[PDB]
Amino acid sequence: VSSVPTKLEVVAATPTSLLISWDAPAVTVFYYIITYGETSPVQEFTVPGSKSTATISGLSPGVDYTITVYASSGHGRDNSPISINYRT
Amino acid sequence: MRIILLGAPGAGKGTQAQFIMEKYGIPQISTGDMLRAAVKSGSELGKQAKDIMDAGKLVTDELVIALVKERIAQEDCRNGFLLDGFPRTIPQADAMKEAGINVDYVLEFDVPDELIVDRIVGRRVHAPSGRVYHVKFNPPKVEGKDDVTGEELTTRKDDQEETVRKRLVEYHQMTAPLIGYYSKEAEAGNTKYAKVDGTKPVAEVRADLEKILG
Ligand SMILES: Nc1ncnc2c1ncn2[C@@H]1O[C@H](COP(=O)(O)OP(=O)(O)OP(=O)(O)OP(=O)(O)OP(=O)(O)OC[C@H]2O[C@@H](n3cnc4c(N)ncnc43)[C@H](O)[C@@H]2O)[C@@H](O)[C@H]1O
Ligand SMILES: [Mg+2]
Repeated sequence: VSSVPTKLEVVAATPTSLLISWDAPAVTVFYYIITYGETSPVQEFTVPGSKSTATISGLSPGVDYTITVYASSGHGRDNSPISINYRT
Repeated sequence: MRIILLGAPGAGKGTQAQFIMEKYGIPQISTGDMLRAAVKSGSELGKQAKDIMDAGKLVTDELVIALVKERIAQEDCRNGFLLDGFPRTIPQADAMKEAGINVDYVLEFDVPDELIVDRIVGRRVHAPSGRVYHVKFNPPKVEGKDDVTGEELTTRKDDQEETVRKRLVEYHQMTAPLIGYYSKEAEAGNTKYAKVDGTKPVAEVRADLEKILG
């Protein structure tokens, strides 16, 4: 569907940090909202709508995390996201 | 059409304001320009504001709110307007919400502090209008002269690296909380929010904003 990113993957990692990448959705993205937490409070940050990568740090090694990417059409979490699970 | 530009001082808001003005037919409302006019007036409060600006600090909330409310009540602001550098604190944003001043877009410029300090080195201005150039990244058509009047360009004396960094410290303490403020408004449906990568060249930031807007 046109507003949901695809092919979210971890593309580089250290024991405590990683870089995620995705294929942008078809719509014009106003900004992205990225959330992550142990698969504990969920952390959230943003990147510009022109990006398709993001860095996450402060992770505990050997722990399973759920990482979620929303493409916003301008009204916060207004489109459905894509998520991935990853053990550091 | 009503738009707020948000971002660190020197991220490029005034530069992009000109294109938005030229294409939607709305006036730019720069609280910095309004305060510079107050300084050039020569009142005691203008003097007080100049001393605060020279130290890289923010002028009091209630003063700037009053100046903006007067400015947006004028006839040229009927069809809408572009706020550039206002609001600048949470109390300034709350004053707008309490007065019923809604906006259509809040546009956040993402630029790192050390790149800003680098860029201001080459800034040049046409003082009477406040128009802004850069000797490398956005040069005037013929060197040192404003493009549509031909008068000379100048450099602000408040652009010492030292004052630039003091404005940036003020920004992260006082103004950056507005990102979370308007992100919450956008999630409530009260405006649209967008975040643009302002590290690109001038023409590409413009192209990204054209994609967002309409
Ligand atoms: N609401 C408020 N409440 C309380 N106090 C208030 C207030 N509002 C104002 N004040 C007071 O007034 C003072 C001044 O306020 P204000 O006049 O708003 O100045 P400022 O805060 O220092 O912000 P700037 O005008 O320097 O930056 P800009 O983002 O517009 O970037 P620009 O387009 O010029 O670009 C910068 C340079 O980089 C160049 N450039 C632009 N874009 C690019 C690009 N994409 N790539 C390379 N170079 C670029 C430009 O050509 C230029 O040379 C404040 O410090 C405060 O004391
Ligand atoms: Mg400006």
